[PDB]
Amino acid sequence: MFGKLSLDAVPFHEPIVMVTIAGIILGGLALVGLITYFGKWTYLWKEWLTSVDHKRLGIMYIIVAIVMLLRGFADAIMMRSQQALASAGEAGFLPPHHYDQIFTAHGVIMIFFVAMPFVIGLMNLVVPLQIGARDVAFPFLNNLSFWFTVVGVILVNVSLGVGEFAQTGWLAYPPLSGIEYSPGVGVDYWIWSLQLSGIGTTLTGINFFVTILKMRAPGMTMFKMPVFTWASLCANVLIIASFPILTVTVALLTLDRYLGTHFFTNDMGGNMMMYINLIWAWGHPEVYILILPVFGVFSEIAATFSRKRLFGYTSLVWATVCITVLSFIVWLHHFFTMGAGANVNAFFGITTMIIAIPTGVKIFNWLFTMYQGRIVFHSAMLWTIGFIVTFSVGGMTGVLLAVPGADFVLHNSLFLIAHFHNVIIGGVVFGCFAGMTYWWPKAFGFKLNETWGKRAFWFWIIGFFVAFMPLYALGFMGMTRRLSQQIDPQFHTMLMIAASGAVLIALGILCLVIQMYVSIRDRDQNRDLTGDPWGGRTLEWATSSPPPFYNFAVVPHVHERDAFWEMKEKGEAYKKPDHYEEIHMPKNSGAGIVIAAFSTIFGFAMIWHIWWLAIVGFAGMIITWIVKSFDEDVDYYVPVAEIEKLENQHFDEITKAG
Amino acid sequence: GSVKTYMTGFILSIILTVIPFWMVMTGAASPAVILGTILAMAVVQVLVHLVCFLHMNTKSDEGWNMTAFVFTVLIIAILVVGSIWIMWNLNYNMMM
Amino acid sequence: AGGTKIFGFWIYLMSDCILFSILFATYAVLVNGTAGGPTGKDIFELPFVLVETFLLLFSSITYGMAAIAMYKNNKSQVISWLALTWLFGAGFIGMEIYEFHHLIVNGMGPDRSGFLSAFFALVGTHGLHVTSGLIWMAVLMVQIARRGLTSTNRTRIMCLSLFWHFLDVVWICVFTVVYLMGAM
Amino acid sequence: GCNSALLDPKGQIGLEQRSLILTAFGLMLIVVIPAILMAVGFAWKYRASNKDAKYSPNWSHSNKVEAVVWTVPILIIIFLAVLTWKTTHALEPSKPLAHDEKPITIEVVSMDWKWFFIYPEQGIATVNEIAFPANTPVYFKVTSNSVMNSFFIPRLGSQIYAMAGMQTRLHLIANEPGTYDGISASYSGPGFSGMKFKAIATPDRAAFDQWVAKAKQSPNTMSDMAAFEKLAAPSEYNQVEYFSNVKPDLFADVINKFMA
Ligand code: HEO
Ligand code: HEM
Ligand SMILES: [Cu+2]
Repeated sequence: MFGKLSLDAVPFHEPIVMVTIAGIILGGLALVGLITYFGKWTYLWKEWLTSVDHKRLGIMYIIVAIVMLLRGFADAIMMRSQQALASAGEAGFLPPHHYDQIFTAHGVIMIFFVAMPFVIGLMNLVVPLQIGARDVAFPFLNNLSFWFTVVGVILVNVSLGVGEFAQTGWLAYPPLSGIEYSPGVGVDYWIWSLQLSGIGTTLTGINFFVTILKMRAPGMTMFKMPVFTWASLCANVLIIASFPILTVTVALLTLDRYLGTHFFTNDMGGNMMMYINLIWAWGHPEVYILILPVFGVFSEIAATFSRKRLFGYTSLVWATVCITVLSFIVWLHHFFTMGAGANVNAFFGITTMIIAIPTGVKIFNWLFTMYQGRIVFHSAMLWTIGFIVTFSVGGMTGVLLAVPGADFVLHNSLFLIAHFHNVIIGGVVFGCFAGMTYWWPKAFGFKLNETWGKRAFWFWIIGFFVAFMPLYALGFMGMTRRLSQQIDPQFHTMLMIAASGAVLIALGILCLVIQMYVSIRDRDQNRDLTGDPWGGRTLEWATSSPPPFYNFAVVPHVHERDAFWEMKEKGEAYKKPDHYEEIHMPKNSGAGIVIAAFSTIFGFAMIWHIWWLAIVGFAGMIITWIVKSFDEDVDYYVPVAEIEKLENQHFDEITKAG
Repeated sequence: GSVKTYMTGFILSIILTVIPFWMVMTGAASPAVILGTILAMAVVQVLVHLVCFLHMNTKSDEGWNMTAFVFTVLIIAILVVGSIWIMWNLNYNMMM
Repeated sequence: AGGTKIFGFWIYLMSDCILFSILFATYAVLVNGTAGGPTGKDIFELPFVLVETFLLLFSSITYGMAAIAMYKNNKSQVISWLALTWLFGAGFIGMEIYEFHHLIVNGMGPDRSGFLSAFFALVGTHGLHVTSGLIWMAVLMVQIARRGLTSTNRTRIMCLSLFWHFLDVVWICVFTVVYLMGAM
Repeated sequence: GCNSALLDPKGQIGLEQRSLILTAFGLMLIVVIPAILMAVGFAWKYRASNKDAKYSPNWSHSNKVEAVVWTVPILIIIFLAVLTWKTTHALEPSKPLAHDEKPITIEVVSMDWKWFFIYPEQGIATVNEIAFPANTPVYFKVTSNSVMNSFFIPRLGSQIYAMAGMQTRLHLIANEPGTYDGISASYSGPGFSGMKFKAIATPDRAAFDQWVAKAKQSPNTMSDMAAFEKLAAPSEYNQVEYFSNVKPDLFADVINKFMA
């Protein structure tokens, strides 16, 4: 109502943004109408929105990541179509003013709100189950982290509705993203979205790091955990040691933009290059945060579907620890073209090359896990094989790019985009879909349709090759990134092929949606009765396919590496305990959503320079936190009756199915 | 910990704060010495604060009070030294 | 239960160590940033920094005495020591605010040079950390006065001890690097 | 692409960079190709359907296999890292080329959505075009009047950044006379697509002197900072322009605009 906000902040004239806003608002209105009609408001509030259960927060991360993937891929389609039309000597349909917004928003969404939400969803879903714990160390902290991520997502989406988004790339390099050269409010949207998302992610990292070390099942030493728990611990260590760098960097840029300081300005002795260093000091650990958990997932799948013990457990854990250690001394490999001395460039090139060895070791351990096993061609196993094949080429191109000599001409070219898209699609989203199809029974109690899954996998891999292999050739031809208008016609053909690839990936995404739909429709015929659909090695498969809000009635005792496999081999897998005991559990808290709403108001007011509203929002956040610090009734006791009833129902299911 | 260790830490902190301040305000030595000695006294005071006041011990949390702190010190020694070195090189290579 | 919360707060303090190390590196890069403006030697008053350091050290010692009294299962002693610690912290924040006001009024604000911007950023970050500690002490004292020394209260006191001693260590590093070394 | 800009370069630096790319490609192939081949081989040969395939559900560790897995990557990284050190120390843009002919100094100021070039020795100025005789070293001193940009001629060789108030050095030599495309490799804003220029490697010196004389005939002059700022106005898809008279120290003044 005050500040820069006015009737001119909404783009009336531009049709594309208005039809996008109409689509989003009608979708929201239809969802609200359906929820009201079914009267599930109370159930959603008391079971999902205020849930402190790790499984619910994991599923809700998966939902957020899936719904944001649609917006990301829509931006990808729009960019590819614009490039294809511009290559044919046409004006196209996307002015630079819109193309810059589109690619910046696409990058930010697909990095911060598609990959991290899905990966952290998988962690919340399985990590507490695998270690044999009932919940996480800080449940309310997990809920608050979820709501902070949702606040970031809301700010990014509402950026389209009112005002504009950043036009400075997904990392907002200082001189362009400065107050002098970017007078718009888009950079403020970027700043506050990433700040609040970073706060959420830091809290998540601390929570998981404490949970893994402190709340392990008795008799399970560090070198007896499942490999996914190792990868998650490494990723959380990276989050804790990295995200402060992003927080400080964005805080310095917003100080420059608001109070008119000279941290990164080109004048009054500001050092602009500093920002780049800092952001990349945070930038390169981030990608390992995306790639470490998915490795674990594949390891788990390699264990489950090869029907044999995983190869080189010690080698795998030492390789992931080596990756975690080396992922802090390699960031300069992002700007060899900045003009640093031969010594610094050579050193950073060599150290970036060194980290390749552990990844190769992990790939070879997976290959020898498939060596003399019985391989079942399930959806997850197809995802794993596709991941290995794609990620090998991705890593090859990466180590080629890590050489400063090659980097001097392949930097910011479509070769670099081919690299990072190649490795992301190969590892991150492949592991995401593999985990989603692999852990679906543990989240809902029924299996996914295999035919649609296989179709989606084939479409994804074929489309990815067709869309990104021409980008290698284009990068070789000298075509640079972020080109919108009057593209050299010599780059037309390859881009057209890329466009074909894009629509192929589209079909894959459509296939995925259809799969979920049919998986929901035919749930009554594909139920997971025994709780062990694929004979998984880890403890997570010991529980019923719908896990109780308490993960285990009795905390399991572990003596070996693969706990559940050893329990099945010994013949003691489903034994009725003599007696059940009252279980201490944490209560559902509603303060997370209140703090999230106050943070949303504060961020929005900061973006539009509504000072009083920002003060009100910040005061609301602090007051809600202080008030929730008072009450002591935060935990309750689950009685013996309910635990006995659920355990008897599960054992009856086991007996009838068995 | 006891009152005795806190009082000892307090006395050592008073000494390690007074000496550098008095040395700098008077220019009692060569600038190289006035830098090296104050950095040494600063790190000694940091260790005294960690031991006496923060009860920095190995046994607590089955050895994750040592490991976490040493790991973060290694990360700081990487990040700060790396940034300083990179910017020194990047500033030396753009002079006219 | 207290163990997990204390370990979590320790990991958060390690994250905050990384946060402050980034600001230290930024200041070290932009230490000579100032162009046609005040330098370290021109504006840094060493007596003021010495008084600030002694008052924050007094705050740390008083809070330590509060922790010992809490181990002694006494409420009044803990309340008195917490009040003295909060008074010392308030004095320190007062001096920092006075220094910032004096710098801004004299046309030497964070918008004048890179060096001044970095100095303001680092000392301001420490200031907001100390004022967060002060608000935490206020809420903790008002909780103790109405709840007594419970397990949750003991856990919160241990976490605030870790936070306050960490802030004192950070201030030691700050006055060593920024104030004392600059005025050399 | 066989006839690509990088795989068929015309400059020397391009030639060593292409050789380095091919050597690196060859070294990484020896490990990558077996990984994919073994992936497909183990997927097919050891499927659940096969009965004759040897089943080992307990073989989970092997010292020989682990040693073989660890060794080959280490050796490949050692060889390619030695090559990386040698090439990086031998392909620094901030390093004068070894050649008999004296280098020609070109100053590259990067205005918003256009390219500005100054020949101080020849005392001329150009917008979106350069020229230099073939088989002659060219010494680029690159700076940005504004937001970061990236000077890049794909066929000739290595790229560099242009940043405000900072001079960055680059060296390029053309082995074959002709016209080469030059772009910006750093997104500077809406007009970033606009940034495009042509490098003309003349067959002989005489053609270069003729081009310099033609530029000298331009009615427009760049003698004062006011004219420089008038040209520095935000404009998009700027045409090739010439300026006869240039201030002796214009690059220095452009850098000192930011007091650095
Ligand atoms: C999934 C995400 C992710 C991950 C994990 C990686 C990890 C790697 N990245 Fe890609 N990166 C990813 C996505 C990106 N990287 C980037 C930046 C980037 C840059 C700097 C950009 C530039 O110079 O212009 C280089 C050189 C590479 C190469 C590599 C290398 C060598 C690794 C290594 O850490 C791992 C590589 C994997 C290997 C090596 C496995 C293959 C090996 C096999 C079986 C063993 C064979 C043995 C040998 C080859 C010796 N990354 C950017 C920034 C984009 C931007 O600028 O905005 C993104 C998004
Ligand atoms: C699903 C298929 C995908 C397609 C077709 C796609 C397509 C594109 C395209 C065309 C660009 C612009 C490249 C250019 O400048 O010419 C781009 C940029 C980018 N994409 Fe994607 N993308 C996809 C998935 C992803 C995913 C999953 C992520 C993140 C994990 C991602 C992260 C990025 C980033 C960081 C950029 C750079 C943004 C910038 O330059 O500022 N992409 N993508
Ligand atoms: Cu990188």
